[PDB]
Amino acid sequence: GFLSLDSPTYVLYRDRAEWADIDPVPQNDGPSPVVQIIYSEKFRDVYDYFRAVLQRDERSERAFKLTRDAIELNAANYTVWHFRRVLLRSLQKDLQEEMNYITAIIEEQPKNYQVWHHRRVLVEWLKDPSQELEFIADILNQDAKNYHAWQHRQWVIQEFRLWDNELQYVDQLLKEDVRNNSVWNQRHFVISNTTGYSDRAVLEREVQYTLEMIKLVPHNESAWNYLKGILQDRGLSRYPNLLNQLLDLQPSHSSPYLIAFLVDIYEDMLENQCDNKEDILNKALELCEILAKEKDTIRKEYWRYIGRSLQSKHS
Amino acid sequence: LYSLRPEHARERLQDDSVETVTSIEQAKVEEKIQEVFSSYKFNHLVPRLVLQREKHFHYLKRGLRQLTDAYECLDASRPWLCYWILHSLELLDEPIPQIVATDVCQFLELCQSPDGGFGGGPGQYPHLAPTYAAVNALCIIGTEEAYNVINREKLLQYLYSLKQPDGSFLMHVGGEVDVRSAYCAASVASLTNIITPDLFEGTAEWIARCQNWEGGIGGVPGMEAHGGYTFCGLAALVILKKERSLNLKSLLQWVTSRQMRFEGGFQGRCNKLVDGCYSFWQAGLLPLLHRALHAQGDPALSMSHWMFHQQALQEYILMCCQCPAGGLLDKPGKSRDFYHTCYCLSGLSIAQHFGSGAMLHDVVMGVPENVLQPTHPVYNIGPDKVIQATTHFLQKPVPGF
Ligand SMILES: C/C(=C\COP(=O)(O)OP(=O)(O)O)CC/C=C(\C)COCc1cccc(C(=O)c2ccccc2)c1
Ligand SMILES: [Zn+2]
Repeated sequence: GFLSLDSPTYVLYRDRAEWADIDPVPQNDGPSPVVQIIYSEKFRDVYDYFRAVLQRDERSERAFKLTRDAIELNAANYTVWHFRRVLLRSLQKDLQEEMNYITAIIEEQPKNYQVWHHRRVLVEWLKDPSQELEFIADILNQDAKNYHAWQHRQWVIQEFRLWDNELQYVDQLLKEDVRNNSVWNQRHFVISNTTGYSDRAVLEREVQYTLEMIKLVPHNESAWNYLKGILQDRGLSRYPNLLNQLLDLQPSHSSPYLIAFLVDIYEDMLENQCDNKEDILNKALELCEILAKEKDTIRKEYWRYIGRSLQSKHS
Repeated sequence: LYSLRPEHARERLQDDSVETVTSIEQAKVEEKIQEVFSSYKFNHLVPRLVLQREKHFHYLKRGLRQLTDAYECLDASRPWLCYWILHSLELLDEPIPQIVATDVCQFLELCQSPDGGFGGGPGQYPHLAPTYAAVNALCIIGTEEAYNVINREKLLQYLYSLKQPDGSFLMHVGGEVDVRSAYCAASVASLTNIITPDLFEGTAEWIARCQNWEGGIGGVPGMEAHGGYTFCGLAALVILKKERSLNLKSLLQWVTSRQMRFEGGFQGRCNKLVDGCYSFWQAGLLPLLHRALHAQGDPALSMSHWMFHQQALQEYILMCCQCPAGGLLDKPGKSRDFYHTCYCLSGLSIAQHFGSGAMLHDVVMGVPENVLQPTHPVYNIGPDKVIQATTHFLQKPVPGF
């Protein structure tokens, strides 16, 4: 019998007979309260009763139902969430019905930490990940960048080894929004935990894919950061053709991401004993000034540092 | 004003004629911010960057005693409200009456658990976030009464109860793990001098695993790089003297790339929106990186400025983040809150004050009454409060048990 907190006929707990026995413990904020919240009558009411059943550690079906109201009033109250998990095990509640509950409240408050941690605890208990990838995808269909949703997805995939279809999902969302950095992150998570980037074929496939994306949306920073992120590993100088190939977009797809990526390639050439060192260095410093003074002035302090540091190093 | 320069209009997003939810939302923000920048021109007034100190102060001093039910969602984060407010007042150079101070000390005493650590309100189970907040508040107050509130043996015992085999910390018992818990722990243990030899064993390594392909740090290994988690990860490493466990260069490149060329403020993660609270979590990283690279004896480091555009940031915060009624915020159109007031103010102070040994270079945009008290980049409380607190607790020895 769940009388909705939103129900037009919802009645205070104090105005409820099946509760009458238990006396409500109010909140002790002290004789001189600070950052004191002027609670609503409903908030105040449910919490005085929550306090009471908790103080007496009453593990009843009635207590279980009240926590739900206290959670809806403040989903961030971790103490209530704690007692609720206590009662889920005592009363031996159907954890599948509880998965239905948590699915509903996460849809309502997807940016809350507690709701997601609770779902994780339920999946662990039931050792059942069957609904996860689908539920999470519904949340990402509403906010494709929800950090918690992506974190939960990563945990389910790693714990239960559900890697097989994630790269396909990633391709799906990248089509939807090639600028979704959470998806570029998911791409790296899947690849690094399956094939890895040492496989030259994979690396080739990834560097080519990324290059096409850059062609389409030259100013999409995510594709650029992913390109840097997977090559930067082995050293950008380890790839001779790349410098060439980017020097070509110079007039066509020449955003300040291309400019910056060139200073990155040069930086690594200098560190790895490149030919024409005097030459390469002046270029990297030219780009560093074009960036600091013209193309990327918001980062002038960075680009100057890069200039100085580069000189100090390869003078 | 850097933002109002004509050449600045060239910084507007270039969507390559390929619209996605990302470009469309960014565009809406730039449009909104542009209307703010150009308001002066459209009304023919001379731009006056003025931090509304008195407005911010009434809002703060009022919230420190009571709040409407809009704050019911923060009923489990009360020590946070104390920290945010007391810290904001502190930056505004507003002193805490001995009477208010004792009230706060008494309150946090009610939030403190008999098993160490603090809860989000009187009687709530302890959790690391409010524990960090409670301890930071008490240090801002800095009295012997405040310091005495903290039961150091139960606190250390509590941290041990959250310590994990892999080096991480749970946020609370039966709770989750992420880079924030390590920072909350390193912060309260260092300030209170309860760091034993094995307490943070393997923590620097676990945090280092949180650094990803982007240069930034995610909540847990594998996660997208975020400004809030990156500050926690690096600040925690500075406390542990292990900053070198990170690839500081890729991190430096990542954080600096988070400043929005147009808005001037910082975004939380790549391809997301600017937000004033990031004036601290992201910009606050530069002072930390400065210290670390300088510790490695970096010769190219500036002697007068942080490695981000301090001017643009101060302009975003001042023109775009103050609420006329008092209080600061995320971005134009957003509602003011004590969290954003604390971090917009915190990030403003970081933008105004530079320091690297004997070097001290301020940059205050607008009316010089805009200069705020400096803030320690690791703890985010006044530098004096940090020295004062650590010096005090160093009179006590680390709990042996
Ligand atoms: C999910 C997310 C960011 C994603 O948000 P999103 O809305 O998607 O924004 P963006 O688009 O800007 O990323 C994480 C943001 C992390 C931050 C801001 C780190 O702040 C420091 C800190 C220290 C200690 C505790 C906290 C808490 O916030 C806390 C709260 C409750 C319990 C315990 C601790 C924070
Ligand atoms: Zn914010």
